[PDB]
Amino acid sequence: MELKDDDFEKISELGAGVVFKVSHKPSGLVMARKLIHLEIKPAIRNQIIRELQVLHECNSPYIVGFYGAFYSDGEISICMEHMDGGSLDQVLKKAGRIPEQILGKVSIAVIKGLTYLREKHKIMHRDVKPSNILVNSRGEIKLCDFGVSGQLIDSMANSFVGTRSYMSPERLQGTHYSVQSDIWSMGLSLVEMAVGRYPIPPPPPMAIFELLDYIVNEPPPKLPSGVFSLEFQDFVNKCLIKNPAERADLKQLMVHAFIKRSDAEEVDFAGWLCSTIG
Ligand SMILES: CNS(=O)(=O)Nc1nccc(Cc2c(C)c3ccc(Oc4ncccn4)cc3oc2=O)c1F
Ligand SMILES: Nc1ncnc2c1ncn2[C@@H]1O[C@H](COP(=O)(O)OP(=O)(O)NP(=O)(O)O)[C@@H](O)[C@H]1O
Ligand SMILES: [Cl-]
Ligand SMILES: [Cl-]
Ligand SMILES: [Cl-]
Ligand SMILES: [Cl-]
Ligand SMILES: [Cl-]
Ligand SMILES: [Mg+2]
Repeated sequence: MELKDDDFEKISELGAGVVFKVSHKPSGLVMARKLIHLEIKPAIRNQIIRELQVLHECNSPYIVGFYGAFYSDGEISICMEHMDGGSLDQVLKKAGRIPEQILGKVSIAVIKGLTYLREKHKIMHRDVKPSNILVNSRGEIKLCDFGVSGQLIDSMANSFVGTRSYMSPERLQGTHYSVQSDIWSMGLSLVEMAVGRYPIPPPPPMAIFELLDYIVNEPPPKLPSGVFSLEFQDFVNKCLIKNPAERADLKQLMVHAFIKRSDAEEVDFAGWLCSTIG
């Protein structure tokens, strides 16, 4: 859309991991602006930008909108649709835990967005988790921050950073990345949002490396025994099977009992959202 740092103006801050809510003055648009700082050769930087341009060709109700990416002052700027609901990670804070009928809708949203990305663009997400699922007051649930640029992925070296990991056992044992890996993350995210806390380990903090080792060695987490329907339980369990061959695939999940039910349920998500978030 041709954006430059002069066009913009900060309204507020939305969070970091940093992202501002900005006004794009020349067009009137309100956008979310992510700044990524990288100490990198100018040459690869331009390649990231070049590669982000693919986002202009994404068009799914399950995928956050993209306005453009550019470089300025040692910052990569990625400009996006502003989601006034924030991430399910933020929502999870305010709510303590998210009800399984809401998670049913989330699951459908995620499953659809993954399948759209994989089929129309042959790309995997690579980073499915509560903070990358965004919601808004129209009740929409959308995926964000997927691995669109191979250079950006390589430059960020995300596998070793942060306190939680949603990486799969195969990948941590040298397997190529595939869709089955995003399924594990979604299952892992669903359990986190259902019980109110990152499920690894089951209930001194683990640093990233003990965590990763735990993931490849210990049995997968599961939902507690009475609070949740058996259909939800089984769904999450099919997502968290350590052997990717055995783990369910998108087609299978899409016809699972839990999803067929959830798809039928009348949930007023925007309503629940706004009387949980404000
Ligand atoms: C943790 N996973 S990893 O594979 O190790 N590291 C990475 N994983 C995923 C992804 C990335 C890199 C990456 C990021 C962070 C990104 C952020 C916003 C964005 O804009 C946007 N706009 C609208 C809708 C959806 N996105 C596009 C983006 O493209 C990318 O390739 C990893 F670096
Ligand atoms: N388009 C958006 N609209 C509204 N809020 C957003 C948007 N994008 C990101 N955010 C918020 O900004 C915060 C930080 O985003 P981010 O920079 O990707 O770190 P993170 O994904 O939350 N954790 P990490 O992936 O480890 O850096 C998140 O908690 C989001 O809720
Ligand atoms: Cl760096
Ligand atoms: Cl974290
Ligand atoms: Cl695959
Ligand atoms: Cl049941
Ligand atoms: Cl709704
Ligand atoms: Mg994110």
